[PDB]
This record gives sequence, structure tokens and C-alpha cells, in this order.
Amino acid sequence: EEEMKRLLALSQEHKFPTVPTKSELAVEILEKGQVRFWMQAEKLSSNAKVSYIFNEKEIFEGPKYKMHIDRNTGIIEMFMEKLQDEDEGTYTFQIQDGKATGHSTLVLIGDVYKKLQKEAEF
Repeated sequence: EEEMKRLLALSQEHKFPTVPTKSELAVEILEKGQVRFWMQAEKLSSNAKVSYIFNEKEIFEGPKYKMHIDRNTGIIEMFMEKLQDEDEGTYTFQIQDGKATGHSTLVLIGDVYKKLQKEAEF
């Protein structure tokens, strides 16, 4: 036990409607500037390459970034809090898996993020 923050990123498989593969990209938005990010795949070992693209640069875990990878179910989870309006940018997560792209564009910047935030949490 150490990563308690990881438990906050934990979420159950919910959004089902229309997906080709089982490599699903799930993002849930809270008004507190909270990104709920988790993805799952049907194949784990040597499968599903996820480009963690922020501002067209790949990011790694640190202060503002928190991301882990499960190998028992295939849950790759990331929990974003917030740093600064200047630091927050265009986050583009694309899972390149087979013939399907698990792409999610999530832009949080200044006034821009308050707009999308309130459309989820009103």
C-alpha cells in the first residue's frame, strides 16, 4: 500500500455503446478539474501502444501526472489533478491498437476547461 491516489483513478467498465476492439478509452469529467482516465484492452502483453500525448509531447508520471498500468485485467489508469492554467494544455491520448484508434482529446486550458466542465457538472 502506498498509491492511494491510484484508487481515485479506479473506475468500473461503464461506457459500452459502440466499440470495435476491447481497447476502450474512458474519460469522466468532474467540475473540480478532475480527469478520470482509465483504459482497458483485450490483449495485454505486447499489445496496445498508448501515446500519452500532451502538447504533442509524451509525458511521464511526476507531480501533476499520475499513471499506472494493470496487467491482470488490462486497466491503464491515469489521475490528473491540476497544476496551473499556464501548465494545463491539450491532452491527447491515442491508443494505437490494430486497426482501431483509442483516441481521446481532452483540452484543459484557462477558460476553455470551465466550459466543458460545466457541461458535464452543471
